[PDB]
Amino acid sequence: KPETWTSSANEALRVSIVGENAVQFSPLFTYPIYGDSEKIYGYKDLIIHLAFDSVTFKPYVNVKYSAKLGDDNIVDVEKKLLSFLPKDDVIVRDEAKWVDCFAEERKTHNLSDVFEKVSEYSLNGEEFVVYKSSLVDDFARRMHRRVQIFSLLFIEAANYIDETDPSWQIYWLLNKKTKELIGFVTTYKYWHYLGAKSFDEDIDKKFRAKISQFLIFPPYQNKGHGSCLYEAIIQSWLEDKSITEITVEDPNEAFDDLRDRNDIQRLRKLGYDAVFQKHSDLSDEFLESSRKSLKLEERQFNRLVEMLLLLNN
Amino acid sequence: ARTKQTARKSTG
Amino acid sequence: GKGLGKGGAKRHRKVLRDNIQGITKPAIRRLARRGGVKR
Amino acid sequence: LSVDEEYDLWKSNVPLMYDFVSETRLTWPSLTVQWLPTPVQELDGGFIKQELIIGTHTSGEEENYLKFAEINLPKEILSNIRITAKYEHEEEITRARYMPQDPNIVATINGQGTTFLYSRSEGLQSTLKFHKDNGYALSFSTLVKGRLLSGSDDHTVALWEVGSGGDPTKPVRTWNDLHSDIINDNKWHNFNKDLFGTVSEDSLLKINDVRANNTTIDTVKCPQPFNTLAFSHHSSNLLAAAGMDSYVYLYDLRNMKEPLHHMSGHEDAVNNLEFSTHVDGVVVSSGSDNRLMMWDLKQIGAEQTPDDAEDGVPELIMVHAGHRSSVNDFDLNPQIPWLVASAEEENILQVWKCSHSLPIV
Ligand SMILES: CC(C)(COP(=O)(O)OP(=O)(O)OC[C@H]1O[C@@H](n2cnc3c(N)ncnc32)[C@H](O)[C@@H]1OP(=O)(O)O)[C@@H](O)C(=O)NCCC(=O)NCCS
Repeated sequence: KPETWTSSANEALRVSIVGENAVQFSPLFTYPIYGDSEKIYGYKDLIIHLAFDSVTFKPYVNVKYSAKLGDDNIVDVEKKLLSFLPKDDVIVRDEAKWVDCFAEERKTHNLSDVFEKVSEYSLNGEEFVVYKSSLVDDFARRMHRRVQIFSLLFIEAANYIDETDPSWQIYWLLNKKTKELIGFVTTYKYWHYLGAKSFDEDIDKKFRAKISQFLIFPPYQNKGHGSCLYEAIIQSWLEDKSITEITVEDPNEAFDDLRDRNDIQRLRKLGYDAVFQKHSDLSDEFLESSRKSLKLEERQFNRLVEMLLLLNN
Repeated sequence: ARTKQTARKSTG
Repeated sequence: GKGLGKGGAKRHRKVLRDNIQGITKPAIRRLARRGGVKR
Repeated sequence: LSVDEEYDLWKSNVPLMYDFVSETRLTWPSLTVQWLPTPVQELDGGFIKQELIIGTHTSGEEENYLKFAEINLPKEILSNIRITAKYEHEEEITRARYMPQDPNIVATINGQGTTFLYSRSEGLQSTLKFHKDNGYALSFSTLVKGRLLSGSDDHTVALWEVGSGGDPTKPVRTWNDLHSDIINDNKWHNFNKDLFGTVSEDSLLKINDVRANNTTIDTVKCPQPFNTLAFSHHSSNLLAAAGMDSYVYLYDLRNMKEPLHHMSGHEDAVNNLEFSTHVDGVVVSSGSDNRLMMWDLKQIGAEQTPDDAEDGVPELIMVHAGHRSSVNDFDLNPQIPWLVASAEEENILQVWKCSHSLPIV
C-alpha cells in the first residue's frame, strides 16, 4: 500500500490544547504551510502534534512516522511547521520538558495585570473577562506569536500581521478563574476623512475601527463566546470617541450571521426596529444621524434597515 | 529625485 | 498590505462567475480600478 | 505583458472607462503641463475651447520653446490640438506656471535654474537669475499676487515678487539653510498666505513661514525622499506628499509627527501630486510606473468585499494606463471637472476624462 505515504495534512496535523484534559482537533486549513493540495508525500503513518498549554500557549511540536523516503525534494515537515511558530519558543519532541516549561510559566503568568481590562461577562455559570493590548508590548508579542498560527489553520486567506504597526490592537478573552485563553481578536484602525469642515474642526483624530482576525479556539466554540466577545468590542468602540465606524475585513458566513444577529438586536434594543418599520417619512439626515450614532458601516446599515422594513411590514 | 530624460524627435 | 489580516491567497481559484454580464456601473468601476489592463 | 501589448489592451477598453480620450504626438517631449483658466466657450462647429501650456526638451539638438496650445473638445464633455503661440526659451522648460491673478503672465524655470517671466501677448519679459543649477520647483501664491517661490538642485530656495512694478529680477529673500540636498518641490499653502512646503533629496519635508526669521515651523523625516507635495484646496490642515517609496502620504498640519495614512498603488516613485479643486478629498498622483492614479480620501479604510480588495485599496478610484513611459507632468483642468492633461517621456500628451459612471463623479 505505497499510497499510505501520502497524507492529508489536515488529518496529519493534530492540534491540541492541554489544560486539565488534552483536547485534540483538526485544522480547517493547512495550505499556507504545506501547499495548495494540502497533501504531504514521502512519510508513512505520518502524525504531526502541534500542542499548546491552555494558559500560556507554550507551543510543542513532535513529528512521528513509521518510515520516510530518504531522497531529498521531500518536505522537512517539522522545519516547515516550526517556520510558522516563534523562533526558540517551541519545545520539540520532549513532552515532559514541555510540561516543565509551562508549569514554571503559569507561576508568573498574568495578563490580568499587564493588559487593560475591557469588560466582563458570565457564561454557563463561569466568569469571563475581556482584555486589550497593543502589539508592541513584549508580553503581548509573546502570546500573539504563539497563537497566530491559529489564524492560518482556521481562517482562509489569513496572513501573519506586522507587529511593528502600532495601529494593531488585540483583544484577549480569558476565563477569569483558570486564566485560560478562550479566543483573541486582531483589530486595526484607519484614518477616517469626514470632509474639510469636520476635519478642520475636530483636531482630535478620527478612525474606522476594523475587526480583522476573530478567533475562538475550537474547544470553546458554539457556546456564545463569539457573540459576547463581538459585543464587548463593539461596545468599547461605541465608547471610543475617536472611532466613527465599525468595519470587518473579509468575513465568512459564520461571522456574517454573528454580526447580523448582534447588530439586529442592538437596533431592537434602541428602538430603531420600531422607528424604521413604522415611519417611512424620515429625513435623509435622520438616516445618517442614526447610522453615525450606531457607528455602523454603511452597507451593513442598509442591510439591517431593509431587513427590519420587511420583517414587520 | 526625478531623473531628467534624454530627448528624441518624431519618426515623421 | 496596510492593516491586513486576510490578504493571503485563498485555497483555490474560483472557476464560476458570481456575475457574467456585459457592462454595468460597478463593472465600469471595477474596470477603471484595474486601469482597463487585466487579462 | 509588454508595454505595447498592454497599451492595445487599454485602448480596447477606452470607450467604457473614459468619456473622452485624445492622444497627441509632440515633435519634442514636454516636461510640463498646465491648463490655463481660460473660460469654457463654445465655438462654431459644436466644440468648446480650452488652452494648455506645454514646453520642450531637445537635449540641445534644436531650440526650445514655451508653447501655448488650443484644445478643441466635444461639446458633450460637460477634436484636435493647435499651437497658437510659440516663444523661444533658454534651455529646456522643466516647469511652467501661469500667475493665478494674471494669466497673461507665465513663469518658467530651466535646466540651469534660471527663472523667466513670459507674457502671452509680448513674449519674454524678465530673467530671474539666482539658482545655479537645474530646478523642478516653481510656485505662485494663490493668495498674494506676484509672490513666486522657486527651488533648485543646488539646495537653494528663492522668493520673488513679480506682481507689481519695480524690478522683479532680484529675489526678495533666499534660503541656503532649508535643505542640504536637491530641492524637489515647493508649494504655497492655499489658505495661509505665509505658509509654504519644501521636500528635498535630504529626506526632509518642511513647513515654512515667510514672515519668520527662523523660517521653518515643522520638520518631518520622510521614509525615502518625497518628490512632490500638494495642499488641499478645501482643508487648511490637510496635505499630501509622495516620492521614491511609491506611497502617497497624507499629513495633518496640526500634528506632523506621524502621517495620517499612506495610499498604496504605484509600483515605483511618484513624481507629481495634486488635490482636486472641484471635489474635496480627491487626490491624483503620477510617476515612474507610467501611471496616473486618482484617489478618494473619504474611502480610506472603507469596508470592501474580498473580490474588490483584489483590484486595490478602497481609496483608489481609477488608474490611467494610457501612457507607455514615465509620466513627466499632468494637470487637472480648473473649469471642467475630471478633465486631465498628462504628458509622457515618449513625446505623447494625452487629454482625458474618466467615465461619468464612476460613483465619485
Ligand atoms: C464565535 C463562535 C465561538 C461561536 O460563537 P457563538 O456565539 O456561540 O455562535 P452561534 O450563535 O452560531 O452558536 C450558539 C448556538 O449553540 C447553542 N448552544 C449553546 N450552548 C450549548 C451547549 N452547551 N451545547 C450545545 N449547544 C449549545 C445555542 O443555543 C445557540 O443557538 P441559538 O441561537 O438557537 O440559541 C465560533 O463559532 C467562531 O466563529 N469561531 C471563530 C473561528 C473562525 O473561523 N473565525 C473567522 C472569523 S475572522
